[PDB]
Amino acid sequence: VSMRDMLKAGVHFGHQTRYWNPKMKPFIFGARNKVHIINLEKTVPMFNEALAELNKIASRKGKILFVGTKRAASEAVKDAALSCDQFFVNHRWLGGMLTNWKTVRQSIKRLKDLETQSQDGTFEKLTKKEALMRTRELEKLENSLGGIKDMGGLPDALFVIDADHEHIAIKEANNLGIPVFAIVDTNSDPDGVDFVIPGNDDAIRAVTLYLGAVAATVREGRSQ
RNA sequence: GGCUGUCGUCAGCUCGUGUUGUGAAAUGUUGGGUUAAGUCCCGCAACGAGCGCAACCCUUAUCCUUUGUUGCCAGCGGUCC
Ligand SMILES: [Mg+2]
Ligand SMILES: [Mg+2]
Ligand SMILES: [Mg+2]
Ligand SMILES: [Mg+2]
Ligand SMILES: [Mg+2]
Ligand SMILES: [Mg+2]
Ligand SMILES: [Mg+2]
Repeated sequence: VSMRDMLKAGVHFGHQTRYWNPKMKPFIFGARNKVHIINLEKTVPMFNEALAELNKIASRKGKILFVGTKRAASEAVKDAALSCDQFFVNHRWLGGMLTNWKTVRQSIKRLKDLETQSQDGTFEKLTKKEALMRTRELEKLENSLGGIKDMGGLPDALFVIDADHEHIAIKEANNLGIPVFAIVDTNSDPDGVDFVIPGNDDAIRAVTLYLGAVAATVREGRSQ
């Protein structure tokens, strides 16, 4: 990753001056047109060492999950995870899915049974009414937790989009002592994240840049 | 003990795990619509489940098939009708 490629995607952009969190005053260079400018000369070493640690953990054989739930950012997250042989969540984060795994992991078995009944020819016999409920059940259990169906246990790292919009997952992971790599704007709380990567996180270009970089480094680490 | 009346055939009453609070407790069960209904859809630090609601039970209203006595008489023969 290079500084010019970062500035080309709008990473320099931040948020307004009246919405800034003073916990990351150090990661701000200046302000123009009543908008903060992120000191990206801090961003480059952070991003590089974060990628190094991510691919090291990939070589350490630790499954990972990609967390992004924005309405205009789901496809990038799901594709970056899918073409990485890893896991993803792109809808509402079902609260407690980590700390309360014992009661959500059977929703996985329910989804699997429903999908076998779907693509096995079972949805023909019954009296043409409950198939509607079954189809909606497939739809909802696919949208909610259909991206971790083959998770098979707790993860070993988490990648987070919009630390503000995704703080419940951050607390859930912090409970379990699992490292978190998150993207933070200038209105974010960097307390729960041990590997902090500053940068704009409302533009599609920067988000897909980060996702491509992390997918590439994870494939590198698996190539070991 | 067993059995019964009533609020009231009113739509309510709880639990496991998770989270919040020093704590009694809270969330779930709140919010927008909608229904006879905690009935259903959407959103949601909650995810699921149980007793209730509804369905399964009896009878009535339409048609179909089988059997015709002690029940019936449309088409034929006789009549004490
Ligand atoms: Mg406590
Ligand atoms: Mg109640
Ligand atoms: Mg309550
Ligand atoms: Mg409430
Ligand atoms: Mg309501
Ligand atoms: Mg109910
Ligand atoms: Mg009933």
